[PDB]
Amino acid sequence: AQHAVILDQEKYDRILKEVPTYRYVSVSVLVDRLKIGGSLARIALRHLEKEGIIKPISKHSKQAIYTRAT
Amino acid sequence: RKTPNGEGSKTWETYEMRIHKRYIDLEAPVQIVKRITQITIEPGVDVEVVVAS
Amino acid sequence: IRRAAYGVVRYVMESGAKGCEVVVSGKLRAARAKAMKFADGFLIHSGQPVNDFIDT
Amino acid sequence: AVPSVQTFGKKKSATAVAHVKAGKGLIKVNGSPITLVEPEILRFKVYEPLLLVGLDKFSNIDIRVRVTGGGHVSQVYAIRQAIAKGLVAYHQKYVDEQSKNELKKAFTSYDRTLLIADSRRPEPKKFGGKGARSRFQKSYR
Amino acid sequence: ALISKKRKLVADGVFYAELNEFFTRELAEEGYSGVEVRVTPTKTEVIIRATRTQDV
Amino acid sequence: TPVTLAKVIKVLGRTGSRGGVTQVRVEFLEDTSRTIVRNVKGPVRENDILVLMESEREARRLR
Amino acid sequence: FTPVVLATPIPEEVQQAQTEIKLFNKWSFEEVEVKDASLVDYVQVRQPIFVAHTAGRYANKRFRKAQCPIIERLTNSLMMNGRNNGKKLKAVRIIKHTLDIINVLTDQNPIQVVVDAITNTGPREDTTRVARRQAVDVSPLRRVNQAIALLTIGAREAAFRNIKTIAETLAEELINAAKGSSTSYAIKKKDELERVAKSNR
Amino acid sequence: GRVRTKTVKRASKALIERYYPKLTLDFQTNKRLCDEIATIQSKRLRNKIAGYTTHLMKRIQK
Amino acid sequence: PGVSVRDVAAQDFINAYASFLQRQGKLEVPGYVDIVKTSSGNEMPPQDAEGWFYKRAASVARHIYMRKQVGVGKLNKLYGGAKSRGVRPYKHIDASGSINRKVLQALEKIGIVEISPKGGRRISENGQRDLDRIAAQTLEEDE
RNA sequence: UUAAUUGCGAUAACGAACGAGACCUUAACCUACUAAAUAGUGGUGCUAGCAUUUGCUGGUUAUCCACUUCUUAGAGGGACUAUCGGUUUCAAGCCGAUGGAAGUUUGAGGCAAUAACAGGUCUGUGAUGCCCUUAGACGUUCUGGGCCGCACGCGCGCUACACUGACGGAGCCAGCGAGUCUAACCUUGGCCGAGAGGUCUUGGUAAUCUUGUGAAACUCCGUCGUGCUGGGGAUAGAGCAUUGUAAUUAUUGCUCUUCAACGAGGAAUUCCUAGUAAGCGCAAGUCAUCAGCUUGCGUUGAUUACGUCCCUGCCCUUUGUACACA
Repeated sequence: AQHAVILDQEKYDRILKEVPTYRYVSVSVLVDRLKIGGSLARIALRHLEKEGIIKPISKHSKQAIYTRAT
Repeated sequence: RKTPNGEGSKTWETYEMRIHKRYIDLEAPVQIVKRITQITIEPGVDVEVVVAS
Repeated sequence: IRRAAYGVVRYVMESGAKGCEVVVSGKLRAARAKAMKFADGFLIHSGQPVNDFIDT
Repeated sequence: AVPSVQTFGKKKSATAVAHVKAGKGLIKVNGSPITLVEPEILRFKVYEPLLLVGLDKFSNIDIRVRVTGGGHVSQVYAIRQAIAKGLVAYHQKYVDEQSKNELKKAFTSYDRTLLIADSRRPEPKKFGGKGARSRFQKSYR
Repeated sequence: ALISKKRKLVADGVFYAELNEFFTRELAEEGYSGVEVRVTPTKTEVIIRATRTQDV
Repeated sequence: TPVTLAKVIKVLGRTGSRGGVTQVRVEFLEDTSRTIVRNVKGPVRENDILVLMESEREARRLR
Repeated sequence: FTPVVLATPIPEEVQQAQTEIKLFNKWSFEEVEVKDASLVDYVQVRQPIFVAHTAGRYANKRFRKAQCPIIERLTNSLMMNGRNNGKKLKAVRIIKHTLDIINVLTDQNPIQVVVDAITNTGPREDTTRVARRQAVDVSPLRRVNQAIALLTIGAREAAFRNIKTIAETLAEELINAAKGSSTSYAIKKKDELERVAKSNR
Repeated sequence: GRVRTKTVKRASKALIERYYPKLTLDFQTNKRLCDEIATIQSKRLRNKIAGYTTHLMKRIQK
Repeated sequence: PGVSVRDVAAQDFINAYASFLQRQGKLEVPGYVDIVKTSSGNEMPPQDAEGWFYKRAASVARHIYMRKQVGVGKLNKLYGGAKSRGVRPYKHIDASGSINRKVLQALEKIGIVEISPKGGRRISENGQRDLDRIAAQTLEEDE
């Protein structure tokens, strides 16, 4: 494919351990962990926000910023 | 463009004429208009009556 | 030209003008464009007082 | 027989006519509340005349702003100025010059367009250029 | 009528220019210092500012 | 890492091919009465502090 | 604190700005001081403001842009590489983001960390072409001017052909500049201009 | 470039040497003195002339 | 207590009126939908393509409300954007007619828009009622 | 000293003229005058919706009342470096602060000397000397062709090499124009159409209608995720329209498909100091049709000087010269 950007239901399990203990979370960080690429990074952020491991500080389109759950 | 031919630095003339319009609304009878319009004739300032109100 | 142009610049100055200018350009004295400029009094050149008082 | 003053504020071809009247607190722009101005960051430029003095001073008036001309930013700066100039013109006429002074040096302490329009205007375009200064490229050889 | 004033002043402006050049070409020998056009009800009065009128 | 802060007391025209450098007179904030002449690059008003990485060497015009 | 009512209901977060303090709507200019002398009276952190956008008559006479709030000076210097010339609304939105970014990681109130980045990325001795090079000192206004012009150029160059958006790059650059790293087109690019200086100094 | 020319600096000197009384160390009065006494063509020429008569009247009183 | 179309935000209103006009199967779809890009000067069709139309319908409803009377020409030159003419400079080519005409007809049949004198189209009294009802719900849904 | 042969002054010089300045247009200020159904506004009335108490948001160019804040153009007013402090023999001046719409000649132009070029134009001119042709015409008419032809080189441009982005939706605001009668203009509005564009009416000889030219960049929500990729849109293929006696060497527009170079550019070189550069589009000129051009206008709006002769030139004086088409 293109540097580990593949659709998976196991890297769901990889995400939901690796994403917490991040001081900062955004599309840029998710992709720069050689994970899910862009389209999949955004819908990962949206599901992590529904689940409530993420606190959204700002949610502007094109630049969504997030933090670890208190 | 200033020059009659093409040659020379590209200098441009902007000749600007002005036209001023005025707008009077009288409640005159038939008596006055046939004197006021027949008088007050001046060169360079052309006046028209819209006597159908 | 030097007689006719001085004859008319002297008429204009006597008529009651502040100044006059006559410029005669063209092939004067066997084929070479020469500007002979006969003037008396004061002639302004710049600003609107050109448009005000000066006639061309 | 009502306190009512018609003011305007402007920033580069943007005319914002404010109508500050004796009321409760109806501050509205093009028949919509100030809380909905097109640029959502310039929400705090239209608002700052209120946050400068306090909403307590606006607890007994109603303002209606009609904006025409310019662009989005021109129109926000026009509203801001029109509201501040409206409020000081009301306080001058219907309270006293004491409280007018108070909120004039309140408004001009925090730096201003705000009371009097920036003098700046666009310079006309001259030949042999794409603007007032920028000349076309020169071709020696 | 109907012709726009924006255009119609220029139209009778060009009338003056053609008049000035017609008399500047024809009546230039009996003197000439311009024309004037006064627009009246049922009349447009063109007045020649020329010298010796016994020949103009 | 000793960097010496010194306020300017007077500006003295401009040196260099162009007016890129301004010759200035500074007074050392630390252990004052010491007045030294120095070169700057950017625009200098008076009362402005410059950070010297050497308090020693004097300044000459840039012919 | 004193929640007033009007015929136009204003939200309480906006109503907590009236003379309370002027922030962005969260970043305070009480202040964690500039802390480095020579640049005090050259960084404006004394006049608090709501947005990083004034009409501004700051390029009027000479030193007037020293009395412009330093947040606007970043916001201004982010509009370069002229596909973004003008467009201050985009630039202030990027500034809003990068500030709440350098909050969410390494909080420190995201104005004093921006100020500290200006104090650290300022080239403090440079050279002049007099093919010779003569080492001269730097005016504190130019130390700010070039500190901004290194941070904001480094940011766009990092964010160019990348996934890291200008907000996150500028953010990372301001953090590593504040805490002297030499890993942000930063202290590295400044040391390169003080290295050519110490040759002739 | 706020240098006054001879056309104002001569008119001013003629004005003060004639009306030294009826000239009072104030532009706003000297402006209206020039309106009444002189036949100056432009409004802006008056303001420059009157502004320099005032400058001369302040200097003559030291 | 006097919430109108103007008292509520632009997008946050149109999105709730989009939900409402989709729940109701009352407003028509011209049938050529899925094969149009609502312009002469665009690249690709509307990305949603699940009847956007319910967003046009909503916005033409909200626009005709705020204005006095709107014609199809005003909607075309409104919705039309900058056309990339290839290597030539960008222009203004106005949006597609049929989409804006057939959505006005769809509002006319539903009873939102009324064929108005002076030409163009005004709002119906039923139109103002339905718009203001949604406009009140939108705000109190958050509150 | 000055933007300045602008001035203070010193003085075989004294007294003058031109140019600079002045002047004029223009862009900003005018809770002041003078008026506005071709500009608005606040009121009543006929009312629409949400509320229910009064209150909000609208409609009504032929329902009346009132004024002039906005807008328009008249006569004017205001700024003269005004006041204060510095500062030069305390002279012209200059610098700083304050007030003010405005403190650079207030911003920008127009006008613009003497002398000069063998600068361009005889293809703008019933401007013109001479020379050439004068009908098998070198006159102007008709048909078609060419000014567009392509190994290659150069100059102004436009589009881009993307994530500060593209695309889709929604949000949604200017300013200067121009526009038809015995003609075909600007063209609302409703229908047909995926288009482009057609139809049947309509307002405007125009602050009345086009037109608020609800322009684009821009804003927000979402779809693309570092790949010549959906960046880029060149070349080509086929079709549908419009203008035009005529579209082939494809006028232009529109639909689908074809997808090239281009990963920010070597030696060089251009323009620019504030509402300026730059981005963005808009209107006008030619115009039947054709703008990647120009003339103007606003929209968004920086960085960096506030300096100096280093380069390239300028102005004045001194000086050397074998130069004077210098």
